[PDB]
Amino acid sequence: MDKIKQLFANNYSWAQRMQTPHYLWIACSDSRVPAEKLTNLEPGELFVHRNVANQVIHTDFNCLSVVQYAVDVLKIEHIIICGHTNCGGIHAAMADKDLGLINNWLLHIRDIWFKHGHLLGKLSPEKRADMLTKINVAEQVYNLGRTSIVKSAWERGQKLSLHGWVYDVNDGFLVDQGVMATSRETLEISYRNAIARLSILDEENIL
Amino acid sequence: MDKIKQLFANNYSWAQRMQTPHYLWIACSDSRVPAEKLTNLEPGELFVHRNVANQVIHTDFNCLSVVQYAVDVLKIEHIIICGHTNCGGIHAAMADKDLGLINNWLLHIRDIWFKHGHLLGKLSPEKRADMLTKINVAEQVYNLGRTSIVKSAWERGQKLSLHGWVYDVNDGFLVDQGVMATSRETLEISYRNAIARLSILDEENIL
Amino acid sequence: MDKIKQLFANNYSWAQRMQTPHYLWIACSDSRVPAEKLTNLEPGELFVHRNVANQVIHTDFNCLSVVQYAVDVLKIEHIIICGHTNCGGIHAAMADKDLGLINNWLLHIRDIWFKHGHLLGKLSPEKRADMLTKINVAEQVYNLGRTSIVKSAWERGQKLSLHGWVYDVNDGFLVDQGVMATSRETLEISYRNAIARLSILDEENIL
Amino acid sequence: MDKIKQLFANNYSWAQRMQTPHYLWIACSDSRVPAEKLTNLEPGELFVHRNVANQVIHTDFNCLSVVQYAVDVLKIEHIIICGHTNCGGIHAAMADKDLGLINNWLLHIRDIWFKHGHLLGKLSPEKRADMLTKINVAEQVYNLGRTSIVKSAWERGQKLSLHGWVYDVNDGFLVDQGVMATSRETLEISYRNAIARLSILDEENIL
Ligand SMILES: [Zn+2]
Ligand SMILES: [Zn+2]
Ligand SMILES: [Zn+2]
Ligand SMILES: [Zn+2]
Repeated sequence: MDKIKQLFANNYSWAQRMQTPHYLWIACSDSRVPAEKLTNLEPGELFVHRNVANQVIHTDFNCLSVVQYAVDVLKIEHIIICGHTNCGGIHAAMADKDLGLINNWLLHIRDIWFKHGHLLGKLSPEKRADMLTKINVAEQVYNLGRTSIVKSAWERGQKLSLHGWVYDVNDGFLVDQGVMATSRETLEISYRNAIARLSILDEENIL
Repeated sequence: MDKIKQLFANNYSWAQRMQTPHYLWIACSDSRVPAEKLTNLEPGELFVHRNVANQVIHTDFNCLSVVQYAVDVLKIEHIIICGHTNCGGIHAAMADKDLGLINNWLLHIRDIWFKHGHLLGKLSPEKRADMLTKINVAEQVYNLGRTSIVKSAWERGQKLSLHGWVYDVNDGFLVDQGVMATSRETLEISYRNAIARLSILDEENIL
Repeated sequence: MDKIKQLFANNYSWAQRMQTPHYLWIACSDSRVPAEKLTNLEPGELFVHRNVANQVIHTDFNCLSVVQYAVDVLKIEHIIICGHTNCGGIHAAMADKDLGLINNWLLHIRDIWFKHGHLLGKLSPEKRADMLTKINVAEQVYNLGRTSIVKSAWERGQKLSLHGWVYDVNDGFLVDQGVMATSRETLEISYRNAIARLSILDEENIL
Repeated sequence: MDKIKQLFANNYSWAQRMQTPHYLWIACSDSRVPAEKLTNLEPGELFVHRNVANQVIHTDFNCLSVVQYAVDVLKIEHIIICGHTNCGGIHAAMADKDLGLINNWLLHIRDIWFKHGHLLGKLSPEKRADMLTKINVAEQVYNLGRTSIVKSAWERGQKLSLHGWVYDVNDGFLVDQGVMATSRETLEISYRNAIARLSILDEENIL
């Protein structure tokens, strides 16, 4: 297109005007800011997977492959799941529409919604999407830590730390959601802790 | 870690010092330069999937979901598969090692290697990885265009163009690999054309 | 070896001595008793999918493909999920052994176990596996009924009914678990009732 | 409806009237004749996976899980892929109808058809489907044998043998397609020979 031509022009102008990976970054397909811009990391530091609503699905061959490769082959010692506010995937999950094949992918998010349905049901409707985004990140870290790949790494004494962050488009800050695991025991404790802290609602948003 | 602390410091300093998507960008997990930096695109323009060796696997629920969502729901009219030189996933595919679960993901690349085994067998060993990277991009575009999602979009007269590029880390330029499809007929012609053009070897690299 | 020679001898001897399918049968790979034997149906009546612990995982391309083909192309009007007692898959899921790749598959079952943990915990330890087998079937009918494929089949007025049964290996009697949907409303209602019924315990099953 | 009542009546009547598995059986969801009937094996001998057109897709979590569980946990020493003539899945794959989601599943079969297009093209049109059914089985044994699971089972000295058969619905006789591997070398050799043999055509099959 003229859109494709413009892109080739931008690329040429950009390029003209102008190592080991240490992190696996699992982000969302509709997040606007690259991991590299958020973290100000040196190119090559980041190994990056992006899927809709930044999920670690138990049986997703794509994401699991990336994880096994990062951990077993690349020897990466930090995996970060990063969510973000105003997440179109999360809003897509919460809407009552038949969107087609994507809805099947998003049913995992809806399972998370129902798992925390008491919490999300005590909360004013217009605030739920942000809560769900945050809880999602906690649950995906929990899923990551329960994979065979990560359990096995921990069991053979490999150094591996999982992290679960969210960034707000309003200020650019990475906010730690509380689930940080270096072992299965630290995974269970920090997960429980994080859900408990998340379940403390602001009094002005309670139904 | 001190690596995680440094990252939070970089993020804070960065953030302090500091819309509709029109493209689906399918890139590789080990590529260093973000789509946004390569294309100099406005944030929100890009919807991005990253997997190892930038594949569209026939039955990958992750990637297919992203594609169905982009096309059917977001109404994106351009899907770009971008490969890159010095691709660790491609080198991982070509190596003779048991790397574990990831090897299963990379068997699709090896199927592509064998499909073009005459071409790649006429070429000096040390040049094959770059050829395979380029051929990979052509084949993934072909795979994308053969998905039910894309066929159906074309058949109901939706505007949808597929693109297959590679960027070289040495100069930052996006190089078009020749497969550009707006229909099933343009997909077959440009695919054949592109393989034929790729199969013309430099005389100094021929065995 | 001789095992295989024997196999061919058995078959040669068996063979010497001697159509629209209407049901989709989803059953477990462990299951001893074939669907035809259970139902005394004629050859060709059954279209069969077998996986470990008879799952309809939201994002499993294999099973969803079977379901979409069955519903949209074969026009099958009845889908049956069939569990069984003494299910090795269920037993595998409840053990805390590292079994490797399959553990990731069985994590969906453990999610279900946790989901119904209060109920399952108030059962006798030697009855829990069979209770989970039954709960599993109810949950998989629920999952089947929330697929985009089934939902939109119902939405466009296609006649389609979902069933979830279990047979005891000891006696071979099919027992209906109570989740039976001809639409999304009847899925909700009968799933809610099915779980509610399973939650009324018979004293001899009580811890 | 009455269909289902009848089903339960059939079963009640059938039931009233009236263990280590050693084989993994991968077969087609269409297949009319159960594995036990084909082999006259005892209940519990067979661990069974059924999918459309009996595929071992490189990245299918469902089938790979079955295989890993069978090999690593059940310690099964024989894996059998069994195709059949008049295969609806094969026929679906060869038609150029848009069938929806399942077409993506069947694209792997079309890749195989293209791979052997010269051979298949010199056959009579009414023999091609059955020829592709046989080629499919050989290719799926090949795929099975290139899985990380099988390869590393062989690498660590585990006894494991792969088989690929086809039965004609007309007569029920299992016929070995010639790919039979007890190791990666014997996979290569017997796959090369199996295809070579299938390529020697009998004149009555010639166009
Ligand atoms: Zn998002
Ligand atoms: Zn790469
Ligand atoms: Zn079972
Ligand atoms: Zn078949």
